[PDB]
Amino acid sequence: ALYVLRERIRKGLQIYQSSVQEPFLNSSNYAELFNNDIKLFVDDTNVYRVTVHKTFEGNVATKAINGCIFTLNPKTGHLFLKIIHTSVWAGQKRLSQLAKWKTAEEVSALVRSLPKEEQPKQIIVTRKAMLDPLEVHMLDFPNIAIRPTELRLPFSAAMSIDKLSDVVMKATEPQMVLFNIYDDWLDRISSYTAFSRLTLLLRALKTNEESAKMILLSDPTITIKSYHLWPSFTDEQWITIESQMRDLILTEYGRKYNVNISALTQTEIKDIILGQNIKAPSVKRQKMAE
Amino acid sequence: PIYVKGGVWTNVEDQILKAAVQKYGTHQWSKVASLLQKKTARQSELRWNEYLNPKLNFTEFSKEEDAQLLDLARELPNQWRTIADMMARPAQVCVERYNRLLELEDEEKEMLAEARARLLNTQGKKATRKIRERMLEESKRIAELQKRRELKQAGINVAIKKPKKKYGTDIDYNEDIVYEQAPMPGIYDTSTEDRQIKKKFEQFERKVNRK
Amino acid sequence: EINEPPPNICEQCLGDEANIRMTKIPQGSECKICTLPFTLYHFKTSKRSNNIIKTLICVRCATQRNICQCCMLDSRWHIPIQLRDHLISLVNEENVMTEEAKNDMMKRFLSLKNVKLGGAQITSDPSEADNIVDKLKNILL
Amino acid sequence: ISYDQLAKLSYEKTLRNLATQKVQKDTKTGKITIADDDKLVNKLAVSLQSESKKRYEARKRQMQNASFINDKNKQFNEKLSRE
Amino acid sequence: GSKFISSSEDKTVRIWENQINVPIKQISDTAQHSMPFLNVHPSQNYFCAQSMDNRIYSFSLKPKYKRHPKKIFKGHSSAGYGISLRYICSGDSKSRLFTWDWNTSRLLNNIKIPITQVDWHPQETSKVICSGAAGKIYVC
Amino acid sequence: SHRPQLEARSGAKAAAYTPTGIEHARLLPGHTTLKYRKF
Amino acid sequence: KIPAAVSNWKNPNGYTVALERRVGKALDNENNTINDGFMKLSEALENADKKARQ
Amino acid sequence: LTTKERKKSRLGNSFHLMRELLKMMKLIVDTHVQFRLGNVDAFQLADGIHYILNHIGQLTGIYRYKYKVMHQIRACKDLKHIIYYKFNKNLGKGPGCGFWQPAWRVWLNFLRGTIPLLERYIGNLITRQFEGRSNEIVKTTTKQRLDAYYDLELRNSVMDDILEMMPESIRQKKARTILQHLSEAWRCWKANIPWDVPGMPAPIKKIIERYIKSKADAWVSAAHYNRERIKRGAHVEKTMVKKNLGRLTRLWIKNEQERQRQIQKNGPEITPEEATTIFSVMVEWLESRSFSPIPFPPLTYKNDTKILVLALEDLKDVYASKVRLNASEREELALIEEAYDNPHDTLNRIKKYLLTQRVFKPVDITMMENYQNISPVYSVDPLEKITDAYLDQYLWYEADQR
Amino acid sequence: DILDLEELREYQRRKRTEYEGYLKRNRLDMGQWIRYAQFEIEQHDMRRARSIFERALLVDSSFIPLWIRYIDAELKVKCINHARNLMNRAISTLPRVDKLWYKYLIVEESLNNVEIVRSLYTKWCSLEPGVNAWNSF
RNA sequence: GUAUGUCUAAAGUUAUGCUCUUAUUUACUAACAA
Ligand SMILES: O=P(O)(O)O[C@H]1[C@H](OP(=O)(O)O)[C@@H](OP(=O)(O)O)[C@H](OP(=O)(O)O)[C@@H](OP(=O)(O)O)[C@H]1OP(=O)(O)O
Ligand SMILES: [Zn+2]
Ligand SMILES: [Zn+2]
Repeated sequence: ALYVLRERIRKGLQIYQSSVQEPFLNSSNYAELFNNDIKLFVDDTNVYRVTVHKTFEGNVATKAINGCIFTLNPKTGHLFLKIIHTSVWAGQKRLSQLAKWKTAEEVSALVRSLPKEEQPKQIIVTRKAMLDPLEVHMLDFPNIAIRPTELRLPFSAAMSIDKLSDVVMKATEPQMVLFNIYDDWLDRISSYTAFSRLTLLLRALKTNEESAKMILLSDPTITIKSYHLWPSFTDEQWITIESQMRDLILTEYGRKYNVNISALTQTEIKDIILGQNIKAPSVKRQKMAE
Repeated sequence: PIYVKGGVWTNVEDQILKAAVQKYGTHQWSKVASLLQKKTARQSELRWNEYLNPKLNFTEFSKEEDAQLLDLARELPNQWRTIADMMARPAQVCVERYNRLLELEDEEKEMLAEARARLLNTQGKKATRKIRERMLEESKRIAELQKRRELKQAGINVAIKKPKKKYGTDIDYNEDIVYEQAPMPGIYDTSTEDRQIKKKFEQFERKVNRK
Repeated sequence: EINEPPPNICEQCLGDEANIRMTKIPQGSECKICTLPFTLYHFKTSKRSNNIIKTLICVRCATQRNICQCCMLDSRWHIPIQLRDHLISLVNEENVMTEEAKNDMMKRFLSLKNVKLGGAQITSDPSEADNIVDKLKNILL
Repeated sequence: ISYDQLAKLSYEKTLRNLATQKVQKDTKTGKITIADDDKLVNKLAVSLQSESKKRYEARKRQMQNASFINDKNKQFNEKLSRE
Repeated sequence: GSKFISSSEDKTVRIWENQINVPIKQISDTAQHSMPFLNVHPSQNYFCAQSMDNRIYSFSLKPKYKRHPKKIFKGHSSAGYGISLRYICSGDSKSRLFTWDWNTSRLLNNIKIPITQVDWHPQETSKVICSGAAGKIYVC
Repeated sequence: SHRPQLEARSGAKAAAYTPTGIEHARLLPGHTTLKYRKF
Repeated sequence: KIPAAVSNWKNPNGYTVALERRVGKALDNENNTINDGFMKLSEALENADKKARQ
Repeated sequence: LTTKERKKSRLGNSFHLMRELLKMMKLIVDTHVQFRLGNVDAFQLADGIHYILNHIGQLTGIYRYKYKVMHQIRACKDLKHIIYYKFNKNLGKGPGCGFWQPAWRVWLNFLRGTIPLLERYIGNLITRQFEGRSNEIVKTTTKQRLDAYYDLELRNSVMDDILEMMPESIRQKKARTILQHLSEAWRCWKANIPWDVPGMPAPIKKIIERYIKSKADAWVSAAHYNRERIKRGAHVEKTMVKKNLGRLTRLWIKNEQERQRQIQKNGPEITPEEATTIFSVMVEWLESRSFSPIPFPPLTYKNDTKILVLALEDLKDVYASKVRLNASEREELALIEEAYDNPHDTLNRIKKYLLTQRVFKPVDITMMENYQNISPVYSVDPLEKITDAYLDQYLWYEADQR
Repeated sequence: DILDLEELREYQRRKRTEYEGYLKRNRLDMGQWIRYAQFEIEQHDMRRARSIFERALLVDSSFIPLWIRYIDAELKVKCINHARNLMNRAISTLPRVDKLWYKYLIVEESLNNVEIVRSLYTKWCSLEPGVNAWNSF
């Protein structure tokens, strides 16, 4: 708490020495994300979603929709997500900041609920801006380390998965409805493998939803299992699908970035995540090493 | 794309400027400039002053006028604004004459549409908002009536809610007479007339009820 | 303003004592008709009578209706104002009402006017009152 | 033409519109009951309505006759042009 | 079955998905609406609706975001109702029913006898029901 | 919209208005006594 | 009979109006008494210059 | 608090002052209670009371509401300073002095002073709570609304006069034309453009001319008064000073162009003989010097580019500091940039302009406000400005060289 | 549109509120007064119309057209004595305007109360009016 | 983000040339993201 205070004051005086003890999750340390160690992963991107509708005056009026708290565990694949009922916005105004607060609040509550063993050690956050209030609501318990990811992971597009979005719309109240973000994959292979596939999928979605869905529903014979979020494929067709997705990502890169052809290996890997930034000194480090 | 203003006066543009001038007058050059997506305020005003204003003239000079001009040149050396004034002409034209003597559409249509739209829209936001509220209010009223009428048809008589009175001494004018300033006391007798008018009134009410 | 008009209280109301001692609070209430300050007068009818009688309405209002200021009854006949207006409407005429405007601003305005209402014009001049009475009597038979 | 003349001249006119085709006082009440022909008052009422109606329709025609932007401006430029 | 529409007293119409509870589209403001009915439109693009101001509208319901009316059905002093099959037939407040060519917005004006709730016998090609006030149902 | 002054707030209404009975600052009694001339 | 006042400054209602009725004055003509002296001056200069030159 | 609620709850200087006095009282009474409630010794009480009186400022923001209480506070402070140093001659430092008398006296006299003030203030307050506030509000003139009131009075007067004049007994709507006419006239006067509307009757034109002269007189004199005031260095509104600057500028321009008119209307001030004499003198001078004149600059120069670079640099000096720039400024910058890009071409352009261009874009002006003497700031249109620069630089180089 | 009674009452109220409001700002816009009075006439409530006219009159007596309008309104409902009384009152107020007198005269003529028109004419002439009055007489 | 302004907050007043499909612009707006 006192460190937070000093850091807060320091921010107030714009003298913040950018010095961290633990390095960020860059594309190199991505491997050492998980290491027989209980973790949790957080995204606050789709907490405050809005219906843009016209008014009588003619100007835009933003209205809140139900959202989520993307709360994933890469080992078990247990995606918690407390579905944000619009009722919680109805209380207050200045909702972009309040989104962060409710997020961190909810996360904190969740952590409190779980036991000292299952209290996750290193909590990773997508939005580095949403770290700031989390630090505050994580002051309940000091052992839970925070990890500001250098590598941006696509979890805005995570909520544009069919069944997820469905469930979000369905939500009538302050409720959470957890899922296993990958089930069959765990059964077949280790968690990391599953996560790579997932990462690819979410990535593709982020580039383009229509393309993603098309890829998923290219074959209509395949069927998405009642529990599972994803369509259960055989591993070779699965492989093919993955490849296709990758091509989609690369295609997107080619379109926007205009330099997806002459990529180095590590660099290419970074590009897939879209996380390893050019200015990020971690990347320079890994590169330097090789 | 944002950029630095200038260029050349396309005839459509000129016409637009003229229209603006008619509208806003010769001293609000900012607004007129705004109306033209290409041309500046200063540019516009200059143009109006120099070329576009109808109380200038571009008719050729008579021999006497030529004499006056060249004499002025001889006497006032190249103070051409002064010279122009003396002539009663715009200066550039005068200079040119003196010299003589000595020897895309989509964009344009966009600004047009916008222009005409503006010029035919001559009210501050307060006005627009007010009329909007008026029509909305009217709509609301008719909807309310439809409910009330519907209920009447249905057999439930609902009296229309009063306007939620803004202040303690706010008036409903149907309650009782506004500020009955009575007629001047009767010299000629008025009794029969009072009766007849009363009957007419009551009859009218009856008619309305039946209507 | 100055206490120019005197209070308009009737007899029955006031009680049969040769000398009562009443008090006047000036600017002492809004009236019961026109929401308008006036000199509130009040008195116990007897010394040991528990019920005070306070002058409900203002003097202008009283004059206007041509009534008592405590009873709200006509000062002549000691009867309800509406009733007397009905009686007057019946004899000599067909229509005599005394419409009070039920809107808080307008009532004030009306009160301000120095003009008698329907029945009040009859009952003010005693001759006319008498005439009305005899006509009423005639109507009876 | 002053409102002096225009009154008398309009007076003269409505006299041509006429040219086409008892007092009892209760002095105690002051009520001067002039009992007069109820048919003639009705003939005034209808004629006076007709006169006002004729004028009302006269504007309507002149309004429907035709360098401006809105209804008012067109007329405002017409107020300038008449000079 | 999926998309779902509901106009209101504030002169606003709302395309929704079946159960999502999130407006796909709030409609424009300066109009008024009362009765929502989808034309049995061969493509099934069209969501029609009667107004307060004597004018039934039409809306391109596929996509739900589309809402530009093509041609408006004027001339039925409205306090009531309207239904389609080629033709749209709606009744008025004052007098009588109004058949209208759905293509051109003009046809016969049949007497009612008031009230107005029109409908079509859909198993047949040409038969209407009028709903008069106080036991006066007229059939065609 | 926002308009010039033509028919002033006539103190007829202010006369018929009820008194306030507030005590303003300057109506506090200043220079109670009057002067007079020789005559 | 006063003319309807129209400004070069400020339309409240935004009525467009004719350009002649907008902009006026039309009195730059003068030119005569102003010149009496200038002739003498410029002529003087010309002659002075001539004298210097020769 | 909702903004409305907040507005409602800003209790005034009466209620707050009352609270503060009660706070004061509540303190000392509470201290007495404490003393008597067995807590503190009588010496402790005395010290407590003294502390309270000497720190009324620090214990109750009385000063906040009624700041003249600073005098009282100051007096108390002074007393403390006096008392202590007669109380602590041989005795050392510390807090344990009591002796609350003179400070207490001060506070009593302050209360005496304020009892009237609070009777009035809180009187009015509770009256408002009970009786509504007076609806015969009528506002006085003040510095803030003086002008508006003036002008309304003026137009009322003018309108009256015109109605008196006008024999038809025209409607108020026909007075709107009149007053609007007047307004335009005023503006015209401000401009120094003669207000000669054709269709008027002469008498009206006369009357309006008169009334604007009156108004004009009021204006000019006011302006003059203000500028002396500003010189003095008096309390004056930032807005007011800007207004005065504006007025004085317009006044200056009017004066100036009137002088131009004067010059035109009755010839140049210079007698032609005088001019001739001057010419003779200057001619004699250069004759004595063997001063070869500066040529029209051809393509010959080795310096040309260098010269250009100076002017551009000078121009750039304006723009290096101020990052946010106007449209004109932007244009100028662009021109400069292009000139750097295309030096020879720029030079050529300049030369062409010099050979040909004898009618230029008009020069906007403003007044920078040195509060003694407002200084005119001429703003030439950027294209000509480059020409002016280059020409200037060339002239200086040639002049000094020659 | 305006079907039932109570609804009409509401309409009347709303309209009044508009009219009243507009009068409040510009106590003098006789065009607005007379328009309002026309509205009253239209509603077929005569008393209210009369009241409006009275108020209007009070606000500005000198506007003759208002007087004329009131007069003619009175005539409209064959409330002839009221018209007559009013016209007499108008005369009393503004005798030196002619159009009022002429209005009176035509009214009486149409009425065929010829004796009264003689009598009034005698009065008007007695006040040393314009030559026009004499000639018309 | 605001001033500010509307809205809701439950008890029944006694009468018989077009439709269509789309892709693109531009503008405005947007305490929504960058
Ligand atoms: O001079 P002031 O600003 O009013 O402050 C005085 C002053 O303190 P400083 O000299 O530090 O300003 C006194 O100190 P001396 O001058 O007497 O040394 C001290 O008086 P004591 O020494 O008797 O304590 C007194 O303190 P206190 O109020 O406790 O008597 C204190 O006033 P503040 O405490 O209000 O500053
Ligand atoms: Zn009594
Ligand atoms: Zn009263």
